Amino acid sequence: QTAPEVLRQWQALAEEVREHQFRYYVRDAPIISDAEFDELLRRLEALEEQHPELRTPDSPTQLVGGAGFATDFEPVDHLERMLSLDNAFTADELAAWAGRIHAEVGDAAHYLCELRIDGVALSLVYREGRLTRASTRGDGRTGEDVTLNARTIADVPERLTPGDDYPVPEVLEVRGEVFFRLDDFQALNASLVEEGKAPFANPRNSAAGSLRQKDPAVTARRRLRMICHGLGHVEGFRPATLHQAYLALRAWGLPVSEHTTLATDLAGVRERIDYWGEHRHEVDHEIDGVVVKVDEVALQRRLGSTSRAPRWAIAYKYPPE
Ligand SMILES: Nc1ncnc2c1ncn2[C@@H]1O[C@H](COP(=O)(O)O)[C@@H](O)[C@H]1O
Repeated sequence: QTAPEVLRQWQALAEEVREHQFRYYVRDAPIISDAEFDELLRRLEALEEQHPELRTPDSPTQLVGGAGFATDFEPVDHLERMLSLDNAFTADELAAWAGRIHAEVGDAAHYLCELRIDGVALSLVYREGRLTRASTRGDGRTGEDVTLNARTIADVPERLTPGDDYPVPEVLEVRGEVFFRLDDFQALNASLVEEGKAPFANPRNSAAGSLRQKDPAVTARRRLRMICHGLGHVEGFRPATLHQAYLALRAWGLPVSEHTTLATDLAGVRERIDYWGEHRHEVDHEIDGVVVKVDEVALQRRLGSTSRAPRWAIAYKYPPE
């Protein structure tokens, strides 16, 4: 019946209530019944009556009953630099990129291979198994805040899944690409034209437009998808290598692509690149390349991290036509 418990009760309740507000007005997918949700609000209202100090303009009860859900794209910092990637359009370049690697830091290096989904970058900051910030790439130190928009992608869990093999990290910042599916892209386009709205020229643009909405509910109606493909700052998770990292991601419920393979040498990499050149079309989303990452985390550190690029990864891009 004192300030310590009073503050605690309210904050816990506010967050619980605000989230149910957001899951009902935004999303159109509430996890609790309206019967229940109404009880929670009552409690918060009760405590608010008991203590008027808590009544504020930013409280769900005092000034915002179903409002206060907008995205202003406020600049926000990235915990770790989110760099872009060097590209390779010819085999010589790939070989050349992979000369430095095994000119220096020799052999222990395995090369993880992944598909290159040409979508929109997204950086999610997970704090204590909770999603607190979602941001765009921007310049690679600072991005735009799309917390609310990003909270609606079906593929992004709001909370990490606790697991024994992989304990939930304290601060997990994971990068990814938000994209459509080809079929869904067309459907959305036809929806827009029914509304007398201009359709999008390609899925990336659609990807992007759908994500950057001032009103997050708009973003909820559209079937945006997300893969996780990298990690930034992390506390309480020192994954030995990047392939093992994906194991943890899956354990926590984060989306991971199933076309990633591990290649011991350049020959294995080459095989994948030749393979994906002929089977790129078969995938449900746009794939314009193959990203080859020197996988061992330790080796990544030993290798450079140049201005606006990493030295331990090369993106082989296929010719458009
Ligand atoms: N393994 C990956 N698969 C698909 N896309 C990736 C992967 N890694 C990085 N990306 C994205 O590709 C971009 C690098 O190409 P770019 O931004 O054009 O310089 C990154 O900034 C990410 O948005």
